[PDB]
Amino acid sequence: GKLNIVTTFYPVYEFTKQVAGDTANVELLIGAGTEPHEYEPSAKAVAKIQDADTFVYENENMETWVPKLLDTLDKKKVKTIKATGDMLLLPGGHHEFDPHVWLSPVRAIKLVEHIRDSLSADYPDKKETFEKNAAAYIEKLQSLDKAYAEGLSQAKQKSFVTQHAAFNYLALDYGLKQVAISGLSPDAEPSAARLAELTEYVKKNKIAYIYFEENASQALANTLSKEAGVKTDVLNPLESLTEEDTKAGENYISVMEKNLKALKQTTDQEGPAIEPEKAEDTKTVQNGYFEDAAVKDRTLSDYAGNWQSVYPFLEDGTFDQVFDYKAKLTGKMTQAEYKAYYTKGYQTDVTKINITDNTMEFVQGGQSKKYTYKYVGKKILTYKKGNRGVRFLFEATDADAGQFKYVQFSDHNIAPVKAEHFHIFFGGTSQETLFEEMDNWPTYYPDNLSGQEIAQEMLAH
Ligand SMILES: [Cl-]
Ligand SMILES: [Zn+2]
Ligand SMILES: [Zn+2]
Repeated sequence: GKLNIVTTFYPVYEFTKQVAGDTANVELLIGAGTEPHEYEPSAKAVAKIQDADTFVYENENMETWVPKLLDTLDKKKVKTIKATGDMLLLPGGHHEFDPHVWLSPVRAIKLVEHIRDSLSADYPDKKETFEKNAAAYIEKLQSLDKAYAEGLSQAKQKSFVTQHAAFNYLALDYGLKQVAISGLSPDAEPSAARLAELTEYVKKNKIAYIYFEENASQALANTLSKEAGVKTDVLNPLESLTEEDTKAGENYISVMEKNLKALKQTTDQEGPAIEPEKAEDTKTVQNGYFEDAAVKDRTLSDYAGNWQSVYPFLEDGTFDQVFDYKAKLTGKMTQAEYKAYYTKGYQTDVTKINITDNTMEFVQGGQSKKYTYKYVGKKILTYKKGNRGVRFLFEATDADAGQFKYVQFSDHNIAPVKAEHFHIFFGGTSQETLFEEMDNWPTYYPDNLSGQEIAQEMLAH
């Protein structure tokens, strides 16, 4: 009969139904009346998932209860699908990363593609149906992407204030700037103190709208207008669709069309950029802001382990999303320019480095050269930005060390601690010549990681 597919919340349900069509009965586990971020599965819910043919969830950074279920699910017959597939995430403002990729139409295409791919692998006899259904829905998503680009590319004012911070990927992919606001709910009146803070914030930044995940209550809208001097509207994160909206034919695409209209009320109006209510402090040791007194000698054992070059994962495309993000975050280089920059940086024929308390072993061409190393000191460099970094210096004790005679590690630390990754400068001339090297910095992560894991780790912090 039809596949019994259990999905978690609304966009996972919709995207899965679009791909599976009449091959499946697709169930929505989290009903519209429950906020998906707050959902916790009951024993009955877990049973329903365990007994399904296929279970689809969006991402462990959204359905934070899914990781604990997978250890047992992996032993049951149900085939699981993580909708985001190999999509890399950025940190949010428990879970490490912001899951809200489906509010970017171009990313929604990638989730639909991945659901197609996984269902096609899981049920090969239906692959032509999945592929056909997916392609037709992707056509509609492509038109949505075009509407987004056309409606946002000429934005005069790129920043928008949202009570639900679901729109950072939309912002990155279409040239806007999400400004999340805290301590607000569509159905609740703020405290006197919070309202005063909001009134000052609106005035300081000339904020025209506060956007909410659903319509603000009549009372809250009135209060924000008469006391805080700001209008309200809806930026719907498409996490829930009411039965009323379902029966009126609303869906992901129509919600996103409404979101575009709502955004443009802000983005097509002149005005100053809106600052976050509380400012960031990026001046940290790992970002290169530290005091001389905290810089300490280190031993080779901080770097002990087995380490793999990241260069093959640039070459094979695994890091293409990293360079896409960098371009969208800074605007300073294009994606291709960033990839070229990191090609020069990562290029090396040293595929692996094994490090002990006293030795380093360098693998080139499937053969290894191993030397004993002594610590020789450290060097604090200052960069254009005004931040600094510490190189920790080692020298091989073998006459035959060649290009590995001199070795310097950079790992964003300044004192004893186990490295999580490093950039390594090595040569056979002197330490001083390596201090001037700024273009090539072969980069290593633990051998126990996949390239995909390295790529996601690069975006963390
Ligand atoms: Cl780095
Ligand atoms: Zn959300
Ligand atoms: Zn680094």
